[PDB]
Amino acid sequence: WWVVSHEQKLWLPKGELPYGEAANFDLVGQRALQIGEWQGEPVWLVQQQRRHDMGSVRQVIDLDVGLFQLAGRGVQLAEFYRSHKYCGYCGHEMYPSKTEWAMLCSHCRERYYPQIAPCIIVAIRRDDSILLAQHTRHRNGVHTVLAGFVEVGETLEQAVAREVMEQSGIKVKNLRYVTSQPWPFPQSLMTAFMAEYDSGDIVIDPKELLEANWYRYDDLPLLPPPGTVARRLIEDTVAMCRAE
Amino acid sequence: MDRIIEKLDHGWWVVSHEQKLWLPKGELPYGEAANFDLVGQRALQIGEWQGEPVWLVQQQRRHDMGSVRQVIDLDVGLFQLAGRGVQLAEFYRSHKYCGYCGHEMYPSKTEWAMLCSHCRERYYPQIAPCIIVAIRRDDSILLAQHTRHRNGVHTVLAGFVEVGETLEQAVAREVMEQSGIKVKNLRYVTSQPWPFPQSLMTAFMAEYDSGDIVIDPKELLEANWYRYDDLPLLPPPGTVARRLIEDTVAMCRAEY
Ligand SMILES: [Zn+2]
Ligand SMILES: [Zn+2]
Repeated sequence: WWVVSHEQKLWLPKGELPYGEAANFDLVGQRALQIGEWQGEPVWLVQQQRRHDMGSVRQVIDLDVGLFQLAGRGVQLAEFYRSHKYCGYCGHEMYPSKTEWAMLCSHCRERYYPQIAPCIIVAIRRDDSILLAQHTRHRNGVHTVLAGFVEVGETLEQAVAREVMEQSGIKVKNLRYVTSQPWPFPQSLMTAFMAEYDSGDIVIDPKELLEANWYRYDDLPLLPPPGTVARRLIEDTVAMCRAE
Repeated sequence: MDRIIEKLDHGWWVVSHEQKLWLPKGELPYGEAANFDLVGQRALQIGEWQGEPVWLVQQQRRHDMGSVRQVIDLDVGLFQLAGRGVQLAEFYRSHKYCGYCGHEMYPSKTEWAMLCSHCRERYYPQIAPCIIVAIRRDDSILLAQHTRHRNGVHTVLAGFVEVGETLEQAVAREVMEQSGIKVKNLRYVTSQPWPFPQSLMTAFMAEYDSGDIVIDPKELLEANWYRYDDLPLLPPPGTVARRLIEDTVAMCRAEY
């Protein structure tokens, strides 16, 4: 597998992740780093830009989960190296380590390691209903649960409460951890919670959400596809709402 | 809040540099800026505690710069804010120049981020997810003594989460690598930001399933099962490690 990546995009001839060999992809004489293995065969990363067919990681989301994770990991690793061409501490140019995935500074002892951004996702239940919302940046017509990034100095539970307050203005109680899941393109670790309505009315921040409302277990809108963590949280919340 | 300290400013003062903070007499400064020679310095409000603002000052003092571990006896909420200041100061120092283009960066005033004057790129503080698990075998708890620090404290197992790994996978891999044990009934309990240097601890409880205790002499001196009511020296209150131990003990007390 050949993952040719640049500026958070990857080369996708015809929408396909390159597979086969370098002679047919103009990788002859270029540098490549083996980043993984899928179906018993190596997966390669090439830091090179292409005149046409460069594409985002979302386009290859329909692929095998192992292969999708590996392709996005390569994109993140190429972006990691791009993000630390210069050392943040002193400004001098850096170079990649030959022993581990990291950047070393030519001038000072400091170094960088790939960032995993911890984040939360939470389904809020109010009696017979669940809070679902559409996003302003991703106006795909799908109603889903709330999510956000964990900040320095807060717990996963504090991140949930803050993000719900910022995005919808609701106070929640009885947080319950369900599961967790690694997302490759932006590298991050999402943790899944369930929550119960405590108090407050829906006030949305338009710069994050297009709309939000309480939807009854017997009246659900367009939901995330089965197999996603968001849909699992919704299905577990709805099962409980139906049961109660 | 980002501004220069005046004459009438007061609160909690986190003066931090190179993973340390100023702890005169081992205490977290509290009071008027005039009493700490902070008037005229740049400070960032990083939170507030019981109605008083908590300020971050990026400054190295000649003396009494130590680890935030020394104020672990403060209230958890305040300790979290003290750790936030230390982590934020290290994050700002690490992003003086933009990694993508080399140009000087400036702090965002709407969020904890560094923005580039020349580029469109930005950076957010790096937080390393970690798992910590208390393993229970009937009326006993697994406690381990670290070779790296011979402090006599016995504690639970912990490790960094690897790339492309779930929290549950990390617990299974870390427990197997450290002790050679397989666990069952894994249950998440809580999380704690641990600024040593920038970890986010996720706390689990688990029960012994199978496997023999096989440890690395280079990393652990010993690992033994201790009965819930007869435990050895433990890590002090304020650590999520102690919370897992106490919650495990409480479960044993309820069942036995
Ligand atoms: Zn440097
Ligand atoms: Zn830049």
